[PDB]
Amino acid sequence: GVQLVESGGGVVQPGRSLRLSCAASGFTFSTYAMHWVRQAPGKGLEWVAIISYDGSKKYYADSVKGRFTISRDNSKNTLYLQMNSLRAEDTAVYYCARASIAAARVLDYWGRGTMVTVSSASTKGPSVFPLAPSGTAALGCLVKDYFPEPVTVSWNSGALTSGVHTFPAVLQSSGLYSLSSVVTVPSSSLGTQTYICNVNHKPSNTKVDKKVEPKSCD
Amino acid sequence: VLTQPPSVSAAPGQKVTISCSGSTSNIGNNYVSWYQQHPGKAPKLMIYDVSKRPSGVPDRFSGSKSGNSASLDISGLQSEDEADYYCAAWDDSLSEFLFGTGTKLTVLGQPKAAPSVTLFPPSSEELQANKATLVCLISDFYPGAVTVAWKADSSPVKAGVETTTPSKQSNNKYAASSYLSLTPEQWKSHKSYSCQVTHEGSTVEKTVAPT
Repeated sequence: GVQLVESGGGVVQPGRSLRLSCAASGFTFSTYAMHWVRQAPGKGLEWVAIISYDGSKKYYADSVKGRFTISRDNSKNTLYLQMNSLRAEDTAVYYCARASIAAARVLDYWGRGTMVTVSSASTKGPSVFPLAPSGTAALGCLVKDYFPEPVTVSWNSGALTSGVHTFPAVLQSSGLYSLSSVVTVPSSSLGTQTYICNVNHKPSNTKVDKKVEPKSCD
Repeated sequence: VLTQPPSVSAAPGQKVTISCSGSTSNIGNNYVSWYQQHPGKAPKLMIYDVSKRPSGVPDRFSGSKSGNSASLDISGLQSEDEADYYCAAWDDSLSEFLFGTGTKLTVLGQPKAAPSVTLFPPSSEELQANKATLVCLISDFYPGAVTVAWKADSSPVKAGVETTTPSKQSNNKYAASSYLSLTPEQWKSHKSYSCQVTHEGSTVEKTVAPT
């Protein structure tokens, strides 16, 4: 059957370039229109460019028109995408797809893309903050601006983990990952129970213990 | 352009239909296709050239075109079905392909439920850290699909926003978070900030101010 396996992506400080690589193995590549599609985390799919079977004409989306370049190399059934001046928004997953034979407007077989990550950062830590509480209120901790992905949380070293859920982080523009955790308790137990978050960020070799309190403010 | 709703949902064997609308510059003249992208795998050509299926696609997956909008119908839903879709077409004016806003077809396994917003205002600390981070907590909704966007006072804006994707939680429901990072002074000036969690037609706009 058809086969398309992207390759050549990862982490890259903004600006300098990087080239992706797709390889067909399931037909007569030499005669198939090629497609580049990307998908940021969450955001839908965004069409990028297209190249003919012989690599003559090609159409790019203003969304890049000029920042990128889509060359191919039929001798070694390999599809390429040159990315110069890597803007941050370009972080996403790059899908390589083959358009139909007599219907270039039809991407019949795609392959699990390959992840791109435009971020100029190198190991850093957490920046914990207190989400002052206010049927029965909820409160939490706001971890923010860390680079190395892995980061775990807990509250009071494991005392009844119920009523808690720690969201997934998010690659802000500064290419910095942030995430929060939240808890729910008897709004009747304010000023009687001590709530603190046992944060942890290995890549930074750090543990943090912010003790959240009720906002007697405003 | 090209809007499909963020949602649809139905029972473990019923019908459903997702829409697609753009303009005469696209869909109205150019052939439309539809793609099914499950969570982490790649997409799969479902319907092409308006109503066409690749031998490999059931007959229940159908699709029409009325004016400048196309629609993908589906009957006898199966857990299998539950995945995200996209209606795409070629736009004659921008000379470049176009994709859809996407739709998540969730096949009802549990009773619907409304999202539980809980907008947290900047922490006293961080503010000092010359920064303003607004947290909009969203939770406990069955059809894991919502829409998030903020509003500084009257007017809205996206300049400085970042929303996660839903994600199932212990209690079987989904739950995601938004973020509105600011400048402590931007926090000062604008006399009001609100988080909007539209979901299933019914929205929820929670607001909080400086004081």
